[PDB]
Amino acid sequence: TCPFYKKIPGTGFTVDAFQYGVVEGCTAYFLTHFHSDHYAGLSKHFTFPVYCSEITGNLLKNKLHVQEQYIHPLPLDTECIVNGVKVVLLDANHCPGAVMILFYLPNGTVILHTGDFRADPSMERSLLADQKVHMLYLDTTYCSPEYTFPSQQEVIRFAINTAFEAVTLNPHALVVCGTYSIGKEKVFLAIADVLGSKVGMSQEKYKTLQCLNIPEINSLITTDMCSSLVHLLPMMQINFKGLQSHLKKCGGKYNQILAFRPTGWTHSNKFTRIADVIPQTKGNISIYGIPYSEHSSYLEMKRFVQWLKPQKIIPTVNVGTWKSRSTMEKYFREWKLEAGY
Ligand code: NI
Repeated sequence: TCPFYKKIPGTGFTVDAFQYGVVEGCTAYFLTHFHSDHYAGLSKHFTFPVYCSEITGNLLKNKLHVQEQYIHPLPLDTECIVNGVKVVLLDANHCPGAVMILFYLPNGTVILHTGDFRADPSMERSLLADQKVHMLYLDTTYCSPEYTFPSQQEVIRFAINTAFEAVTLNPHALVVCGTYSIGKEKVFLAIADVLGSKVGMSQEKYKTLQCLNIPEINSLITTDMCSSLVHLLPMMQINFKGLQSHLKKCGGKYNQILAFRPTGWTHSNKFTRIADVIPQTKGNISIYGIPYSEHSSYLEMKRFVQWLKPQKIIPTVNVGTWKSRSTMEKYFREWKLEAGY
């Protein structure tokens, strides 16, 4: 049964609610992004209208085989009427195709559902600037002050400089980057650009990338592993055993691996600066954990919410424990007393 924080009151709508069977009263199912916890339940047998971005609708049709007649892609930054209700899709600064959804209820209430997002000051000049929001359905993944991490730009600078130094010292080093979902494509694309290489990957991953409307993508990726010195592998294989095994397969072209695991936050964030990050090493294999986040830090979250000034907040993440819920409610009240709304 569908939880309350996935239902939009005063409408026939749900958000990211595909694993509950037929939801009673739902006339349109919205999907914020193509991450498995959110699309869980969709398949070629789904027969209700799905509303989403163009990129998400490319992934539904090619990866999950949802039939075309049930996919309703909407342009971003554009007022659209869905089953009698005005909606707008906004870029969420998450993975490719990820959106926030603004719902203009027939009674005058305005609701923002962030989906998963990385808040940014650029959102203060979107179509959100133009009107009041009553209710905020908020991605609270990192809603505690211990969650700090650098900008995406600082993290990519570290990765490019690290990779370029290693391969210029040793032209026979291979770079490997872990993946298990869409998102974080800048990590492997930026490294391959500095090295003058395409990114090599499996046919299944190439297929997924080809759905993403990334400009000039045919110039940047390939399935021919032998022609590439940046390889993508499943995240599970980014360990000493999995990397040793991969280096065997390359036929003595390479004699060293430098590997990257983009994680979210890890507790080594509470002590170490990005500049000071060091790898784990075993013989000719080195593994870097790099804190590349596609969710808001605590400070970015707090800035967005204090700017928006919602009347009510509904968290969508960390809702399963009383301790989490009480922590989050305490910070919401702090923010509201400090800013004065
Ligand atoms: Ni996500």
